[PDB]
Amino acid sequence: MDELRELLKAEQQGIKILKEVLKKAKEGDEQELARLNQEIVKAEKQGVKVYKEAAEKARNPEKRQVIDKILEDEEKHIEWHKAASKQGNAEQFASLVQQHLQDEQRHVEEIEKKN
Ligand SMILES: [Zn+2]
Ligand SMILES: [Zn+2]
Repeated sequence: MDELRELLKAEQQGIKILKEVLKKAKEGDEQELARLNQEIVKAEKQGVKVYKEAAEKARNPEKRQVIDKILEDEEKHIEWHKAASKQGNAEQFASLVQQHLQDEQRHVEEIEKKN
């Protein structure tokens, strides 16, 4: 097969982390927040690596569209967090995490329907 389970797991991993970070944002530690941001970027970056591989292994261009779309969006997310790695505020950081969460949920929503 073309493999989808790890692809799903990657998005799930980020969602788990995002929910985790949102909690920890209330914990309110600078070192933790930096760690959390790095955790997110690392997962997203790896996801792009896997999705790129999957994109080439995409059987249908129709299915590739979905993957290719996500490929850009996860890179897009990394771009946002790269900015956060420069400067950011606590409230904004929590908001970024929650907004990112919504994006990933769409991806899972889109991917889970195997048709
Ligand atoms: Zn993402
Ligand atoms: Zn995603």
